[PDB]
Amino acid sequence: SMQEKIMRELHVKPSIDPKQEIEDRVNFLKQYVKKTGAKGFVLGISGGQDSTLAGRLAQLAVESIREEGGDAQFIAVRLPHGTQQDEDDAQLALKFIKPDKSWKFDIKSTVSAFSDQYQQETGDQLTDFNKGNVKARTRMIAQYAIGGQEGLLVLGTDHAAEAVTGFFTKYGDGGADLLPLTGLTKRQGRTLLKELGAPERLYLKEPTADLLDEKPQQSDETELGISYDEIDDYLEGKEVSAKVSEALEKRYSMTEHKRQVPASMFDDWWK
Amino acid sequence: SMQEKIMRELHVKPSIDPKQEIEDRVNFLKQYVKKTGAKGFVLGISGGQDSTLAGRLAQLAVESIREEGGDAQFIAVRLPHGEDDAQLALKFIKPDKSWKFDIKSTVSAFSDQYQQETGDQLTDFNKGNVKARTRMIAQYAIGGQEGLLVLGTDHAAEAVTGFFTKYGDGGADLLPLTGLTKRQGRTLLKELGAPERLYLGISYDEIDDYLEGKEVSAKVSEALEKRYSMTEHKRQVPASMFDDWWK
Ligand SMILES: Nc1ncnc2c1ncn2[C@@H]1O[C@H](COP(=O)(O)CP(=O)(O)OP(=O)(O)O)[C@@H](O)[C@H]1O
Ligand SMILES: [Mg+2]
Ligand SMILES: [Mg+2]
Ligand SMILES: [Mg+2]
Repeated sequence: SMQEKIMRELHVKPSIDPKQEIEDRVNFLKQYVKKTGAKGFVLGISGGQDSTLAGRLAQLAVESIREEGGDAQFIAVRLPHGTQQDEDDAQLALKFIKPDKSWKFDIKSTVSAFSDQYQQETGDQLTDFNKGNVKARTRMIAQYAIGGQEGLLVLGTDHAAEAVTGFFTKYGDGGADLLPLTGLTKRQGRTLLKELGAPERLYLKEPTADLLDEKPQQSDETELGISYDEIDDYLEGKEVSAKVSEALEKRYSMTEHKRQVPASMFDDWWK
Repeated sequence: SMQEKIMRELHVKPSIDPKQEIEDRVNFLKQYVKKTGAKGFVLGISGGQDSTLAGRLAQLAVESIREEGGDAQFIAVRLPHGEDDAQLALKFIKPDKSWKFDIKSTVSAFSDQYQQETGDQLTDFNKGNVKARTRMIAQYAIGGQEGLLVLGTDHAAEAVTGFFTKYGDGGADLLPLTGLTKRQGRTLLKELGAPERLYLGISYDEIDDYLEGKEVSAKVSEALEKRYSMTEHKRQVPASMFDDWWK
């Protein structure tokens, strides 16, 4: 079935061993930074589930490297666009992650400069949506700037529950050097957070990209028209209603370009 | 050999037929844009060989679609930071639309913000990557606003050394130049009737020799094969524990 195919392609496991998943992912982070010779990692901490989990894994990874005699550091960075509605949750996340370094970069001035320039050049005002993507892509630039200046790798937060819908910004939050959450469903991510002892609030808030000026904190589920419980059931191979299968398989097919490098005439995935 | 593996992985042909390459690459653009149902393409025009070639192919592609009764447009955009060659490229490409977006104010806002937030000045090298990534945002902003696909200028001679900014000029939706070495691209521009001025630690001709399957000194192949290995991350999606190419 297509469900089984998508499951394989996204590396999802119907049932997991929380402790073992954490070791595998921390071990991957260690192996990768060791191979590349990088000084550590950098990641934007939004206060949301995904960055909280990836962030804690990163801190654990560098603490493990130092413990064994190596050198590594993790820079957690707040990337608010002006005043962030849920800054308090981002602070709670930082409190849990306990990163080596806690930095901050307000992207508003950069996004405003770009937005003002766009209107000046074209006479058109960016739609709230397109301006939102400028925000997501500016956060990418900020993390890579810190990464290039400090010699760190940029961590990405993509996972199966996001990959299946393609709900992320190409070259924005989708742009990163390595991904510790690949294959995890949304509920499985929560399970790892539980194993890591995160404060319940960090995994009970509605997932949101929060990129719109006119509709801040817009939930993923509202925009997608499907819940994470349905998405996770589908990914974990459970028996789901036909409506869920049709919806997800349609989105997966349409967003394949987001999961592949740029298309060339030698590729067949787009035909 | 490693040279054969790389040659194969980058889709390089030792010998090419200029006219058919143009036909195949124009047909690729047409086929992809129709499949996705997009309204056309957008590409930053720098005045350099690569963007001049990709741009002309893009324009030929949209004119062909319209000739066959479809709807398509190509937006060529200048992305200066704060020119004659670019102007010349535009005169040759003859795009449906000619836009411009000065990235200066954006990069400056970012640079000043970085300094005030970290107390550190953005070095020249890192600021350069910011400029490249800002051009990416600019092209994608236009693409998102106008329903257009972002074209990339990547080719074999550029891919092998991985010398391009990840998520900068490396960020695009489709690549019409894949597989071509630097001189083959030059050959295509020549066949397209482009003026000489437009198509004219290691040299490009040396790199093209390696890619096209010619004999090269150890120092060369050694360096190129190592450069390739260390920049593989630029030719793949973000690395996960399920990947092995980085090992
Ligand atoms: N305001 C912000 N501050 C810092 N980083 C941010 C940010 N908004 C987005 N990011 C970065 O972009 C990534 C993607 O964001 P999201 O898609 O919303 C997942 P999340 O926000 O981390 O958990 P979530 O599903 O609870 O929303 C985040 O994990 C984070 O690295
Ligand atoms: Mg996300
Ligand atoms: Mg979020
Ligand atoms: Mg300092």
